[PDB]
Amino acid sequence: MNIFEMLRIDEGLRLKIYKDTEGYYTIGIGHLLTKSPSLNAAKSELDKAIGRNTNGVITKDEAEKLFNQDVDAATRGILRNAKLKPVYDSLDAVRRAALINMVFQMGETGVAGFTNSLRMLQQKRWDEAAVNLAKSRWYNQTPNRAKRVITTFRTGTWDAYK
Ligand SMILES: [Cl-]
Ligand SMILES: [Cl-]
Ligand SMILES: [Cl-]
Repeated sequence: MNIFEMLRIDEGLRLKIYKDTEGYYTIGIGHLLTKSPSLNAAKSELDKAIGRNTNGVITKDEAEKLFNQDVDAATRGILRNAKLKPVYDSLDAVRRAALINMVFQMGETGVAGFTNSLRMLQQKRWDEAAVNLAKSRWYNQTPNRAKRVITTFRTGTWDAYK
C-alpha cells in the first residue's frame, strides 16, 4: 500500500463531474473543482485544469494526472506549513501517509487547526491522539473514512486498508 492506493480507496474514481460529500463539484480522484454552486463555473474550472474542452468528462489518464498533481501539492504544502512540517518530519512512513490523506481531504488550513491532535502525534501518544482526532466534525461527517485514517495513526500499519 502507499499514499496513492490509500487515497484511491478513500476517494474513488469518477470520470464525470459529481458532487462530493459536502455537495461540491469534484471530478476524478477527489479533485475539488470549485465551491461554487454553479455547474458552469465547475465545467470552466475543469477545462482550465485539463487544457481542453471537456464538456464535463475526462479520461482515466487525465484523472490520474490531476491526482498525481494533487498528491504532490498536498505533500509539498505540508512541508511549507510551519505547524505541519514538524509533525510530518517526526512520523514514520505509514503515519506520514495518514497526515497527507487528511490534508488532501480537508486542506492544510483545516488540518493545521487540529492543534491538540498534532501535538499528541508528535509526542507519539497514539491512543490519545486517536481519541482526540475523533472529537471533530471530520469524524462525525465521514466516520468510515476517518476511522480508517485514525486507525492508521494509531497502529502505524495499513491494516484498515486491508
Ligand atoms: Cl489544477
Ligand atoms: Cl528540511
Ligand atoms: Cl465515510
